[PDB]
Amino acid sequence: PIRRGDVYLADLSPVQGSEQGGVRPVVIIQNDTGNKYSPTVIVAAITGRINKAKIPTHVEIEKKKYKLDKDSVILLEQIRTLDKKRLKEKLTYLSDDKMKEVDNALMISLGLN
Amino acid sequence: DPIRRGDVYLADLSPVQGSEQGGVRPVVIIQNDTGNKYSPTVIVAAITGRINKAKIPTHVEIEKKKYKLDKDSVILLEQIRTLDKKRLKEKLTYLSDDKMKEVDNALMISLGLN
Repeated sequence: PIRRGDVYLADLSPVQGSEQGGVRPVVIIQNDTGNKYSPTVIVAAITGRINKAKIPTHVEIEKKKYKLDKDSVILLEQIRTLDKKRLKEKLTYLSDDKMKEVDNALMISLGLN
Repeated sequence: DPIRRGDVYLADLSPVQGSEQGGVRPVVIIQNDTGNKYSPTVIVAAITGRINKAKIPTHVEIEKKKYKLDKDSVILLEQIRTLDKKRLKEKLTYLSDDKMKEVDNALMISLGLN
């Protein structure tokens, strides 16, 4: 039942250097065929806002959700493939409008167009 | 940093869990070049030797044999991650513009873009 745009709690550790660690919310960015059948998902890390700045690859989460600060930011430059066993609990999902901004930052992040 | 989108680097992807791609293996840099110049991190796709050649929309075959790269190699656009640059070991090679177009296409399939 995992779908693109869902938000899950995931354990991202261990990490190294500037990679995003901890157990934190992540947004599922993989296509839904993959989410249905594959052992793995691709996700983008979400973090609380530290020093609000205008960064092309970041997307602000606006509405406060379950286990999600209102100040939260999706980091489209912190991306990874996780075994699904890493997903802990479904927190929420993002609106179609928000997922458009996510797609746009993802395309910036990955040098697509 | 001289690191550029389309470069292939040897990188240590371990530790990993479950079906995540582990080991020290070649990876292709897929992040935009502003990030590759200035950022502490890069985004990459894992490359592996071909096990049971199959027609998988998110895989891209490397055709020409390169340094420390088998000719049978496949780029896995469903195994993607952000690595601290300290993880990159040595530059193996770079991919042609034509090959990077196939990579972009599989990447868009993989991530549900269009």
